[PDB]
Amino acid sequence: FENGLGRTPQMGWNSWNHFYCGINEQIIRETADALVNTGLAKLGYQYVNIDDCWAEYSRDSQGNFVPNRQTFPSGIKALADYVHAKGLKLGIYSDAGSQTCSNKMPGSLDHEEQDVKTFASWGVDYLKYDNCNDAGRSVMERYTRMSNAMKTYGKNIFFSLCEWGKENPATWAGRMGNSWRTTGDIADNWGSMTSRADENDQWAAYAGPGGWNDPDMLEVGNGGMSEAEYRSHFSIWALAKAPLLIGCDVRSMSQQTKNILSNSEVIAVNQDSLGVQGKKVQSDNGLEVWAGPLSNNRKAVVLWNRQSYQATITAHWSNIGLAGSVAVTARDLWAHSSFAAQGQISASVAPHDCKMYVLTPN
Ligand SMILES: OC[C@H]1O[C@@H](O)[C@H](O)[C@@H](O)[C@H]1O
Ligand SMILES: [Pt+2]
Repeated sequence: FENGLGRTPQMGWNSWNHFYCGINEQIIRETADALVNTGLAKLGYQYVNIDDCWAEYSRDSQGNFVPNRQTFPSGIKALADYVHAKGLKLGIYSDAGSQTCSNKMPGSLDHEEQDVKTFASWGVDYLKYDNCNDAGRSVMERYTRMSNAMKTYGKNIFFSLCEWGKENPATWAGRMGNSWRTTGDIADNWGSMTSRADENDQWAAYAGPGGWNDPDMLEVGNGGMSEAEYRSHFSIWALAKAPLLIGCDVRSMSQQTKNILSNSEVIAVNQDSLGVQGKKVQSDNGLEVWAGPLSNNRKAVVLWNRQSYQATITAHWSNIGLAGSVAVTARDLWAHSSFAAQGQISASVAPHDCKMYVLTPN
């Protein structure tokens, strides 16, 4: 999508993974405060995105969305002003259908232009567009309608498509938006997170500046996985140029949660100027190696132990894009230490944990 937005994957927060339909303006305002106070905003997490359940069940007499009078009494415009004053951006959610997936508010089908104009007037900076209640109309028709409305009335609004990988969006969504969900919903558990990563991985070649594969919102900090599993989750999402939308309650994070989300070296891989999605390059009995190119001839590498026991994983130069005769300085992103390497890197990796490195050629 050539709208000057999403030149790098979007970074922010989304209310769904932790709050689901139980969201309100107080939570959004406090979340904005938290992103700033915790230092996350400075690291790049700028989008404060509201998901489902923010509007009234019905539109007003003019056919416009109405912020939920119970949970968002102050309105979206006021909320956007609040967030903007904090140096952040505000995201909203709608659906390419008659109602959102929760069936608690309207969708924008046949109201695309009016809704985008409304969002723009409110100061909305991002739109996640779901796929429920399609009224028997095609994915391409419904999304094309909103794409057109956005390109004309919402030029400064990031466009996130959410149609769960139906019809292989990686092969066409880039001409319609800035990112597209490639899979069904992620859940806060190991099986879900790993399968989302695997499914998203097959579309690596289609990702690039302006159009990203979206393996869904981060579950880091929600309690369903271990610290090791979350470290791998964050590392892989970063390497895969996935959107980095925090999904936990950033107002009450543990130090462990903050440490994972706050690793600027890992974030830098996700935000790399080359904008290439890293992918799985080695997979031997659950011991995997994921890698991809970075700017200035560098490489990003993740050793991921998907087994239940401690194991040694070895990343071979030939599999990560380097000639065997290339000496480099390896940077362990989680240990925050540098060392010399050539030919390969071997390391003992903990169960479900990982090792992440950036290789800088000598
Ligand atoms: O109802 C809200 C819920 O709807 C689903 O369709 C999306 O995939 C989720 O990410 C979330 O937005
Ligand atoms: Pt299309």
